[PDB]
Amino acid sequence: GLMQFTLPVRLCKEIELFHFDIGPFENMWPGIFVYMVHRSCGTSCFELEKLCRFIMSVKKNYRRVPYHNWKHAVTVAHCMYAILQNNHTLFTDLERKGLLIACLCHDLDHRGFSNSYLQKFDHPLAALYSTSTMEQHHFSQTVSILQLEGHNIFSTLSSSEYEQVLEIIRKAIIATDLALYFGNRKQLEEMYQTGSLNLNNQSHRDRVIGLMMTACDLCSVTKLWPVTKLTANDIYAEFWAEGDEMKKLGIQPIPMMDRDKKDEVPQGQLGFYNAVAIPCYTTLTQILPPTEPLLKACRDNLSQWEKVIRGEE
Ligand SMILES: COc1ccc(CN(Cc2nc3ccccc3c(=O)[nH]2)C(=O)Nc2ccc(C)cc2)cc1
Ligand SMILES: [Mg+2]
Ligand SMILES: [Zn+2]
Repeated sequence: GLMQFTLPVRLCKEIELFHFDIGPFENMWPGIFVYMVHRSCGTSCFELEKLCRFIMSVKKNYRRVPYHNWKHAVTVAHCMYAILQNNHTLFTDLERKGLLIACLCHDLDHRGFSNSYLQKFDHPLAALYSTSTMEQHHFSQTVSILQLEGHNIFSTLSSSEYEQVLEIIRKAIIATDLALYFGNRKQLEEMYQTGSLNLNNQSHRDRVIGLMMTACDLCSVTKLWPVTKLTANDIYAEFWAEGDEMKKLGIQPIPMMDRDKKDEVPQGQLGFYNAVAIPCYTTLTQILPPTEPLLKACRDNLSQWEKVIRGEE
């Protein structure tokens, strides 16, 4: 109860900034998450005995893939922490609790393959879940781990609060399906412009939380150039392995996943920043003004990719 987590000075200061990198020491990532839960939520939010056992079961159910791994889980939860801390009064006690856990769990048991590859392969999960295939799997795995003896970090919520938090986590994890992001952001764009956006409207909050999830999930592009550049290698390592597996099924992959088209990566990154990242953090900045540093960092990295193309690196 009187047992805080403390970080070294540099981490204690940098963890509050959006562009924080959690570092290469895996054994510090659980403590960093607990630290973020305590400052975001309270030292009372969760029984430390149960939280620590939940964290270690979640860690175990992430795989050793190049990008969709335990480091990504903690990276995405830190972005959510930074968003929640810079928007103190806009979120209920349940939402702060739910969303850090949703972020930690959002890619549970990822295999390093897209929903598309599962459908072309004809993977059992694609029969069980026809849309948002992996994302419905991630929420399933989350629920399973919550029901292991000693892992129910929500036990002390009331029956109705318990149902509200699981519902927040389900919508939050489904929203990480990038296919659903485009429509969600177009709707939020119209609602903000015509002036009908209303955060006391539950359907509206849902939409806003979904965009927050997309923004935390894409946060690779809001780091300092050397983190962004080195993370892009891990992402392409998964994508090119999936492209290889497509070729094995006798399907030419999209160039994004074809390791023979590495030359086209800089131009492919421009398309991604312009079609996905910039719009995401722009709409997010419009709704939650204090998330502007994410948009600023994203534009900086766009500019760095433009320099790669112009031969300057
Ligand atoms: C931040 O890290 C990242 C690393 C990789 C990626 C992969 N990526 C960029 C990309 N890279 C290529 C590479 C080679 C050849 C061709 C391409 C190509 O056409 N796309 C996308 O997601 N593109 C995209 C997706 C959706 C829309 C709507 C528009 C564009 C994205 C982000
Ligand atoms: Mg995912
Ligand atoms: Zn993710």
